[PDB]
Amino acid sequence: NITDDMRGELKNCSFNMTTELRDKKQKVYSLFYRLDVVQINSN
Amino acid sequence: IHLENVTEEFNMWKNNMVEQMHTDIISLWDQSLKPCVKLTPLCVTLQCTNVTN
Amino acid sequence: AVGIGAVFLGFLGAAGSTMGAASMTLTVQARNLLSGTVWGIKQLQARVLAVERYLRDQQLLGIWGCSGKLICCTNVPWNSSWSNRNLSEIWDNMTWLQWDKEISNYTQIIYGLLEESQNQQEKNEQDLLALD
Ligand SMILES: *[C@@H]1O[C@H](CO)[C@@H](O[C@@H]2O[C@H](CO)[C@@H](O)[C@H](O)[C@H]2NC(C)=O)[C@H](O)[C@H]1NC(C)=O
Ligand SMILES: *[C@@H]1O[C@H](CO)[C@@H](O[C@@H]2O[C@H](CO)[C@@H](O)[C@H](O)[C@H]2NC(C)=O)[C@H](O)[C@H]1NC(C)=O
Ligand SMILES: *[C@@H]1O[C@H](CO)[C@@H](O[C@@H]2O[C@H](CO)[C@@H](O)[C@H](O)[C@H]2NC(C)=O)[C@H](O)[C@H]1NC(C)=O
Ligand SMILES: *[C@@H]1O[C@H](CO)[C@@H](O)[C@H](O)[C@H]1NC(C)=O
Repeated sequence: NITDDMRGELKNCSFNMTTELRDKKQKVYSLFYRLDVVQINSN
Repeated sequence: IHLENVTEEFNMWKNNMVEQMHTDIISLWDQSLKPCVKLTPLCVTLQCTNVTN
Repeated sequence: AVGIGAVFLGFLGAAGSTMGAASMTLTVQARNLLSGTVWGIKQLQARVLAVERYLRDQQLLGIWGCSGKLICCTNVPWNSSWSNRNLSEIWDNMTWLQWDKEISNYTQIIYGLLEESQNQQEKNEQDLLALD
């Protein structure tokens, strides 16, 4: 339940991760804090 | 040199220095691998068929 | 008690001989006691353990009467409660490997008496020089 005045301190981040095989990559998600990720400059 | 009129009790099972030789040969086996080549790029999909036979 | 013989007479050669006969070869075990990318640390700590043990033994000698005699006599008498056996049945009967076990319990009682007698003899010598 997002409150627009406050901020969520967790971001649900999905990304490509390399698998144990050097051919195939997978898509995996994780949870990070606001203090560990920064937005690079829609999407 | 030979020792006359002496008697010591031995035990190969509670002996030391088989532990030392085991540890040293394991570690010395490991230390001849640090200059060598890791097969990181070879973990890859292998399309395998039978040998020509 | 030494004679003419051509054999090598080496380190721990008279370990099984009686202790009146291994005493005639004590400079051999005294001689062969000191000189002998990661493994240099193991060799190096073995060498410093060797010189540390040699220094500890020479320090135990040096705070007693003899510092380089290798056979020395002192002024504490043999308490007969320690070994209660004759003089003839040690120097002609037993070995140092067998005499080590028989006074291992009474060891460290003797060493304090050795230091005590040497400190008392040092202060008696200092007073005897001082009265002159
Ligand atoms: C998702 O997160 C974004 C931030 O990346 C939120 O966008 C702003 O959030 C702040 C505080 O959370 C609000 O004060 C702003 O008004 C939001 N911007 C807009 C344009 O509304 C966003 O609200 C979050 N929630 C959703 C459902 O997208
Ligand atoms: C994971 O990898 C996939 C594929 O490499 C990425 O999906 C592409 O995203 C771009 C930008 O939106 C599209 O133009 C491509 O068409 C997409 N390709 C496919 C196969 O879907 C994806 O962005 C990566 N990241 C995540 C979080 O999934
Ligand atoms: C292993 O498989 C390879 C194919 O990947 C074989 O190589 C081919 O052999 C044919 C038959 O002589 C030649 O015409 C091709 O030019 C070869 N290709 C390459 C890239 O060398 C190979 O002979 C097989 N070996 C065994 C032992 O089965
Ligand atoms: C030293 O103590 C042990 C254990 O009490 C004993 O058996 C042994 O006889 C003692 N040593 C001597 C020389 O009596």
